[PDB]
Formats: sequence, structure tokens, C-alpha cells
Amino acid sequence: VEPDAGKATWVAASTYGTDTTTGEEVKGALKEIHFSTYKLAAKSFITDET
Amino acid sequence: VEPDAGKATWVAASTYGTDTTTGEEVKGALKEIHFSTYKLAAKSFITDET
Repeated sequence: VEPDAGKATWVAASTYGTDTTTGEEVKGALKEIHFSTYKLAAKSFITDET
Repeated sequence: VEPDAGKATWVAASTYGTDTTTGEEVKGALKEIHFSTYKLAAKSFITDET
């Protein structure tokens, strides 16, 4: 599962040259979410007399 | 040769299921019998002179 924002830092416009800041954001970070399974079980019996 | 009984116990009028306890019969059996043989001999010797 992905993450969102993502904050781009505005630049006052004194300079030219590129000369571009970018808020130093992680290019590819993701989150694993993992699932697990439980088991319900029962037993019954029948005696050889009833 | 076999031995005899070899009894089987009756249920305690409540213990019908499993619930083990039912007794058991004769675990060691088949008594051996050995026939030995005995030997004998006789002799009688005559002479010409009599």
C-alpha cells in the first residue's frame, strides 16, 4: 500500500540556472500489510449403543 | 497345548463408551509337553559244556 503527500517547496523566483529545490521526498517507499489465518475446529462422537 | 479360561469382564453399567478398561484374556499360552523315552536290555549266555 502506497503513501500520499508529498510536499513541494515553493521558490521565491530571484534565481535562474535550475536551481530547483524539491522538498527532498522519498522516491519509492511502500508499506506491506500482512494477513494471517486461524482455524476453528470441533469434534463430536457417537457411542455404539444409542 | 492350550490352557483354559480366558474370561471376559462385563461393563460396569455406566462405562459404555471409550472409556477403555474392558479387561483382556490370557496373554501367555501354549504350554509345552515333552515325551521322554527309556530303554532296557537283557542277555543270557549258554556254553557247550552244559
